[PDB]
Amino acid sequence: MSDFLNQYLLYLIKQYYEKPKANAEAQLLISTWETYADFIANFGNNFDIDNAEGEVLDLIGRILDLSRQVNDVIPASFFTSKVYTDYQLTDTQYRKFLKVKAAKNICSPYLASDEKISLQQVVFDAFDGRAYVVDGKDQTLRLYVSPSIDDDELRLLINLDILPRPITFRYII
Amino acid sequence: MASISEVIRVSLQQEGRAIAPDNMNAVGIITGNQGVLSTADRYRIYRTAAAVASDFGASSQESAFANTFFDTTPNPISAGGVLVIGYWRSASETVAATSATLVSEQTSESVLIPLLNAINDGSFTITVDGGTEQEVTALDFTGVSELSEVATILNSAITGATVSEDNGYFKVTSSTTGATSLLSYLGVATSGTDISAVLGMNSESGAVLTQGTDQVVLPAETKLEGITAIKSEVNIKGAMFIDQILDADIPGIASFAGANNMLVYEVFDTGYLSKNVSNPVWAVKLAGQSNFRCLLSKSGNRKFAATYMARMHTVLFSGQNTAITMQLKELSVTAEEYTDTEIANAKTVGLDLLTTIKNEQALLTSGANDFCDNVYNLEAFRDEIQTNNYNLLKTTSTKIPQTDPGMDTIEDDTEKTCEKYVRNGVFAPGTWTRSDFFGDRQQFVDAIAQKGYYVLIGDLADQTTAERQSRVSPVIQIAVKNAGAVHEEDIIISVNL
Amino acid sequence: MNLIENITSEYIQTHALEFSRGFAVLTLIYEQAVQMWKMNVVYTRAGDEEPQPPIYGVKLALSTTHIKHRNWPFDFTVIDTTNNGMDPYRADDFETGRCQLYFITPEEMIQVRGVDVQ
Amino acid sequence: MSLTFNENGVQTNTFSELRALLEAGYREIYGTDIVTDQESPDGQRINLETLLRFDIESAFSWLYSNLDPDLNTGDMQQIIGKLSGLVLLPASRSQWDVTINMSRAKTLPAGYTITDENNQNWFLDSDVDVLIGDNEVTFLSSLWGSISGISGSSFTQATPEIGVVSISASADAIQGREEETPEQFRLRRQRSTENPAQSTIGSIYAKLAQINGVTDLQVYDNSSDTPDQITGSSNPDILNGSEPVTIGAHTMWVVIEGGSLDDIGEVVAKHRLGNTKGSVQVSYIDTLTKPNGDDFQIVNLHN
Amino acid sequence: LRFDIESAFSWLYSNLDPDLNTGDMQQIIGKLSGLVLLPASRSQWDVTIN
Amino acid sequence: MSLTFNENGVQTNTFSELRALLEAGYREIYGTDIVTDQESPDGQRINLETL
Amino acid sequence: MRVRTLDDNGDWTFGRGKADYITSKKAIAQTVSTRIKSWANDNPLAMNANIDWKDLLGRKGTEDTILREIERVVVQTDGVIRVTELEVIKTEKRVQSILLSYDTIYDDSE
Amino acid sequence: MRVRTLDDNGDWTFGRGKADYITSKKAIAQTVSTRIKSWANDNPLAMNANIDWKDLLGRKGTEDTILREIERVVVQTDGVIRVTELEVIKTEKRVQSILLSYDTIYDDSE
Amino acid sequence: MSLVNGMVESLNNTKSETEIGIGGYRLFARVRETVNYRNIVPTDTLEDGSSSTDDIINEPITVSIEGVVSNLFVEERQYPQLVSRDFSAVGEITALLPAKSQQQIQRISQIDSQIRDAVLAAERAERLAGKPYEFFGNSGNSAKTEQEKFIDFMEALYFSRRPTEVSVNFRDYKNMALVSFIPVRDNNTKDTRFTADFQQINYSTLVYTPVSSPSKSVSGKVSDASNKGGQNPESNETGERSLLSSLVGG
Amino acid sequence: MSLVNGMVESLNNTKSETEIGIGGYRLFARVRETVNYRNIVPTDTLEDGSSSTDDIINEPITVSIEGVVSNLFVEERQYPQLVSRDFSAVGEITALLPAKSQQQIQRISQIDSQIRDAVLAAERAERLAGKPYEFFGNSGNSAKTEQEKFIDFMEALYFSRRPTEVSVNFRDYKNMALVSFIPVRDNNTKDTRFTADFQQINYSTLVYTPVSSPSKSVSGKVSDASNKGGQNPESNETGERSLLSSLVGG
Repeated sequence: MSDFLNQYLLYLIKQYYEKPKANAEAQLLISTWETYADFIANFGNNFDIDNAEGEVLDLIGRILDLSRQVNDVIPASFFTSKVYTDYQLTDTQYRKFLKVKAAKNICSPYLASDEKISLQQVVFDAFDGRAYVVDGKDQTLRLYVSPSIDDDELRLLINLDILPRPITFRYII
Repeated sequence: MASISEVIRVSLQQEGRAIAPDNMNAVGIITGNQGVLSTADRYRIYRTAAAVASDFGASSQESAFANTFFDTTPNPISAGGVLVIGYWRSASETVAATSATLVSEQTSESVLIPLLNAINDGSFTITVDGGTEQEVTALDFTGVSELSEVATILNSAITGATVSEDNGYFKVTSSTTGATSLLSYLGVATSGTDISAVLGMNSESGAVLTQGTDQVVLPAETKLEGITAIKSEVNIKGAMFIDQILDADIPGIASFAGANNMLVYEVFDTGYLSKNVSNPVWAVKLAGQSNFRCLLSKSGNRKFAATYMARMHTVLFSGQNTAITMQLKELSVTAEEYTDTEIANAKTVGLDLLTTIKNEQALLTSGANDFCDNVYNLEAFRDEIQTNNYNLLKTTSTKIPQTDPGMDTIEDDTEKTCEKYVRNGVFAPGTWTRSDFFGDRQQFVDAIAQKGYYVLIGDLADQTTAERQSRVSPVIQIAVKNAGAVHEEDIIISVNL
Repeated sequence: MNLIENITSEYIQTHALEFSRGFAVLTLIYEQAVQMWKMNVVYTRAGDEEPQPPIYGVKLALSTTHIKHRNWPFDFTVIDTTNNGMDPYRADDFETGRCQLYFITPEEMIQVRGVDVQ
Repeated sequence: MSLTFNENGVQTNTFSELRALLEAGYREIYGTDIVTDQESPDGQRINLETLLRFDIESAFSWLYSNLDPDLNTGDMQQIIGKLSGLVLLPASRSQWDVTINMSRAKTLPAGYTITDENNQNWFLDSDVDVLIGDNEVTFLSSLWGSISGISGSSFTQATPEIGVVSISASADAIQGREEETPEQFRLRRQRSTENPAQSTIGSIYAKLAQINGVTDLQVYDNSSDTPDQITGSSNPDILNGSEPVTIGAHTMWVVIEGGSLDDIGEVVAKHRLGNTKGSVQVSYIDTLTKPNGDDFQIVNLHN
Repeated sequence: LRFDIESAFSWLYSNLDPDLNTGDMQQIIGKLSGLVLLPASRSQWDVTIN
Repeated sequence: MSLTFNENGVQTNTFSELRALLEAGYREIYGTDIVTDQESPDGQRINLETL
Repeated sequence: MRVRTLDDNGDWTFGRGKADYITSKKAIAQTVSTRIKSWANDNPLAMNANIDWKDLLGRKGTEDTILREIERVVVQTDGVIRVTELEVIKTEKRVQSILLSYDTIYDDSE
Repeated sequence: MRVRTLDDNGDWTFGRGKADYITSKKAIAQTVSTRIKSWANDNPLAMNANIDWKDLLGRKGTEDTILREIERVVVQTDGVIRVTELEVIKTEKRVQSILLSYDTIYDDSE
Repeated sequence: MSLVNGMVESLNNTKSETEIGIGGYRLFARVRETVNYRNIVPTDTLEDGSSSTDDIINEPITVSIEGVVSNLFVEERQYPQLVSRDFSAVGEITALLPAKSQQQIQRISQIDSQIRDAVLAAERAERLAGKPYEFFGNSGNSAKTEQEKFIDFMEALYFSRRPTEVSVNFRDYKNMALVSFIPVRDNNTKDTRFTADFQQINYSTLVYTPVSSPSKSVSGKVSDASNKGGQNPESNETGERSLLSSLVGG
Repeated sequence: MSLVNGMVESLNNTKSETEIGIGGYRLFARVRETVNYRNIVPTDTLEDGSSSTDDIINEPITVSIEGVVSNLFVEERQYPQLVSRDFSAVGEITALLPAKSQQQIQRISQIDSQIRDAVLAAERAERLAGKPYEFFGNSGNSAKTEQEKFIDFMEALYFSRRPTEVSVNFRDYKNMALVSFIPVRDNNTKDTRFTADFQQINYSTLVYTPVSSPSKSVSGKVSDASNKGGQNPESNETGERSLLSSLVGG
């Protein structure tokens, strides 16, 4: 008997809280409305780039201009829910690409921008904290990464321009 | 810097008003944990949750019970009442060895100092550990402004012991513990004006001289009947136990409740909703132990008693109709959920329930045993007639002569008390339904029917000369009829189809 | 920016904002079953009679244009008179002055959008 | 007017109209004289239903509005921060190390709270065991914000426990990070929209000239890859640059005199993004927050 | 009543889609980046007065 | 109007406006419900400063 | 006035629409019968729904006001005219049972 | 209402801004505690600041007016409701100590 | 209008046993006690002979109470006046409100603690609207005699300018407004003889309201769309704050 | 308006023990003593049924005192009336004023001695504004009997046209204006039986004033910008002094 059902049953006046049929019926109405309440509450939980799978991800792609169609082949995340073609993205990869894309949408050519959001902060929490951007000499943008990301992915992002990049970019291994 | 403060100071109240359990609402909670209330400290008096905490800690269950006590909105301290924590020896109290003490007379600090400041030289004879008699022949008390200073002087004077002052008392404790007699009550010295008698330490003076008890002493493990020790010290009028009274001991305490003109509240769990003889609560009901109030809590939530106690003893017995029933009154504990069969059994056995209707407390009280209203109110009435007769025998400078005008005095005072408790809502006029009386049945029944109470005192010439020179007043017989309160309503609709 | 006065704690209230470039009807709604302040406007341009299509149900929130996309020369931004930048959520949250709503003048939308509008 | 969700928004149906609708219904189903008052079963339920729909419509307007990236409170962390690339740094409780001096060995309870001299409650997180003497144990704040725990204060216990003799903090309390305020989170998201106040050549000059302590500074940049040319500056005289100059390959170069050195490094890291020519090296230090409450140090070195 | 609310849910999620939004919700989803619809602009007209 | 010293002279800021300014300040620094009356330390000092 | 009938124990009835509804003279009976039973500060939608029980059965000396409030509730009912009510037992244990008789708007057609 | 806390001896407190401020139910306590202490014709900015002490402790026969003025000051305080105050000692030397008890606007939430 | 309405709302004010006095101050004695039901019946002979009735316009009942207040009043038989309950959270309906993080919750907690200090007084006032006595409360100070208490309570009620409830025997009228309060002090009796005329503030509901009197928790929830007048915000000065720096750019 | 204001400013007039009389003339006997709290409650049934309250307009309290004045009044138990202090220099704040030479200072001293003689009377009057008795003062002449003193004080108060403070037992109302004073002299008693009705002059502050009542030393200092009407100086005759000879040239 969760919060919603309990607080609503108080609107049953006390002639009818205890008669079993009446209480069951009021609980029926409250329950049917309660599934909507739960849906509204869990929309946030189940919508964002993290807890999103399948179509919502695709929706996010089309809101951040990144379809699961990268036309490239990446090896499989062999650690069922959904399968795509080989030349598309399994969900988790496409999730975290969409995170990177969301970052690069709000980029800026500053590594510690105090007024606007920097490049460094947004690329760093793009990768959830496994990236590190330091500039170069001929406007190189050296980029350290944790070893928990295969070279295939990052070389693909650089080869599709999804990482944040003002004019020039590169990586490091 | 001459501050404003020396023409006005404004601070926060510090001591808990330091009152004593005089009225009816002096309710108790009996612990069994020898944390701070050891023997000879059998009780402590409180009027706020925080003080109980500071002596007991918000962690110990005793502070928890105090918290659920004071949280009742019309709690006892709102009608001239106190909470008191008792102590029954649950298991093998170890009383640490003490040192001999010497508590002096209550000195007002407005008279001790003016008398001291004239006493140039000092003069004491004290003895510690029965050693050589020590005589103190120089105490320049001239420069003293408060008892703390004379305390310091005595501390510097009495070798082998420490002197402290505390609430106008002078305590003197030897350092050594165990067979450490302070033989002296500050006897007269050979020379120097005597400070001993004026202080109050003097042997003829009313100075307590508890000798140093022997080394560590083990009191045994008492029984819950050790409540008597609390009752013989506090004049508690309603008590509970933190630990649940064993079945085998319920009748005893139950009898106790009647014999000491008090109430005892005890809660039982679901397994006691029967009416067999073996069920202790029904044994109480058959035995007539109407003062041993039984309460019901499905979970076993003991605190239900305290709040219940904290809800009952809450009537200022001086305003009009302040006598309250119990049913449907807000408590400080979450109600429980009961079936209809079990709630009916509780009604018909004597238990009491704080049951949910809808997130809203409903206290339902039984009448199997006499209603808590009736028992508590009758206790208040016996206590109040006792108090008024005592105050009459105390007030007068003369002796209240053993003449018929004297009996009319006493009977009028008793009638005044009865009239107060009819104006108080407890007793109301009605047709006396019982089949017994005191004097003229017509006189008796008419007085009950028109005033609500009757007070007849037998004349002097109707007592033996053995009961005449015993300076005992004749038997005073008073009869009352409880007011007719209502608890339910069976509204019957007159059918016309 | 000028303060729209006379906002009370009663849940569904209407204020007719009469200003230079037409007038609007600020319907302040207080959703309590979930604490927020919805807003509705029907801004009718001074040059005609049929109002522009309404806005319905936007929150009031601190330091932010609310109706900018509907592209008419005013909007509302509320600010919190504490520094606890919490959006208006109590029913009385405007009468006591905890948060207050500001009506942006059209001449000030000029400074915001950088261009005029209808 | 009633609930309509269109190109105009979400008009939520008011209570009175909603119940009137339900009552007109019930009249149409059953009869025009149905008694629908506080008592009648139909009355009870029409009231229950109208309340349920009013509240659900409110919750639906909550959903609709808190899908707005410029207006949101609790899924604002959710709907935009992880969708527009931001993060709401979680708050923290300021850990305080305190010596509690103890007479009788004990297990101090799960959440007993002491209070420092400025009415701030520091509650012990979990049950601790204290021994015969002094005990260094860690209290966490009750305010989730940044709670300045001065060293050397007097503590009075809000939830007294028998035995304490002396609460005393030898050293101060490391503060707890407070959240970006919803107002400040929205403002930080929004600031990314508007164009910079200056051109990128002049942005550094503008925001490197309010450095309290400087009196003059100039900037020479090399936008084109031509190594030793000049393609812009803050000096109007350099339109032709009749002299040679050593400047790096596609770099920018600043000369200041009399500047707060660390502040200069901070500004250059704030607006350069690239190679800086110079002789003296100066850096910014910034903290980057891993999703778990850690701190990663970054040094941005310019010249 | 209940299906009114649920179809509102269906419409809401239908309007989390840049390729189907078609309304105010299109601009709400359009504020997710700092751009809004361009405003109508008065036409300019340079003339010679004398 | 408040203290301004220009090619027009020296407009001196009146008492009520000055204290209102200081009060609006203290509200902005501390909180909108700060009690600033004759007693409160803040009230005492706001009065002292405005004077 | 129609109103859904309640069965013996007083729970609700669904099904047989337009037939589980009490017609009249019994609809008044049901509606008075459970208007009496409506505690006052219960319903958040009618906080003065009917007479206040938690504050009348929990206080000594309200029998007259119980009766006056029952007469108030009954008389202010759509369909009743008069009342004739008093107390028949005297708290046989401590529960008093009162007898309430009222003349509906029916049975006055002569 | 906020107000800067004062330490034990009652001097002011600076530092810990927004934290040396008393929140409530204690802000009322502090504000009554030192509203009592505000002599009347002291403050040139409030010459009827609070009750007049130089003209009430310097004249015989004002105890009733001391008490009435203390009740006036306390009751006219933002946050208090009632009072319950009287004199507890009787000028133990010549200083009388009165006991003042008031119900703040808090602790009435039931 | 209807003859049925008569008995219906004639019993709508039932006198509780507790016998509220002039609003809870029963500590005087009622020397005399009157009510004045008046009516305006238009005079000239009504027009039709068939249906031109419904012409007895009602009037505001006045209630006059003259009594005496002494230093020592001993009340004979009346039940205690008990503090009315705070039944505000009866329908309070949370748990649909959003999930928001800590110190986002607690920020709301501080805001609530911050304006409860400024609203709870008037909230209690409206909770205790009819009865001012237990709002003002027993004076509680031993210096003020009983006539002190009667005068200061009467002045508080009079300056309060809020209607009170007044009980004549057999009726506790709900919204009486203090019209005239004349206390008199002869030079042959230390008591105060006071005459107080109250006038009922009767007001009915014009508009469709399904709920008669709801909780505070739903009172605004069921409120219909309230209306305020227009105003020209572009022409306000008392709050002409500049445009926020975060907006000029945007 | 608010119910809270009631008790707050009901106690705002506390009667001092000294028992000011009709303003300090307590040397009579109060045969009767009444106050009249009145109210205007608009009559017709109020419009809404939800919030259309706040309709009890207050009224000026009147206070009627009828008493007798004899040649020889013996007052039973009342404390002396002591002269109120001259707390004008409490905030007087010099030492920022300029350094100016001697006989530039002393010229100011002569100007001050020159117009103190013309202002100090009204300054004392405003210092003693409420209480006229110790302004007019005890008559001090042995020729005038006590009824002389009562009549000439009453005429001085009446012609004074300044409000006085009047004490009914338990209240010393602060600004009473003498409305009616009727002294009567029967031909069977040499005393004077007088009835005096006063009416309170209650007036609140419309405008923002941070300081309630300051010293004279800062009363003008904290005053807001006062406003006087226009006038046409070019069209004045009563002071059309010529142009100073020092200006025509310059």
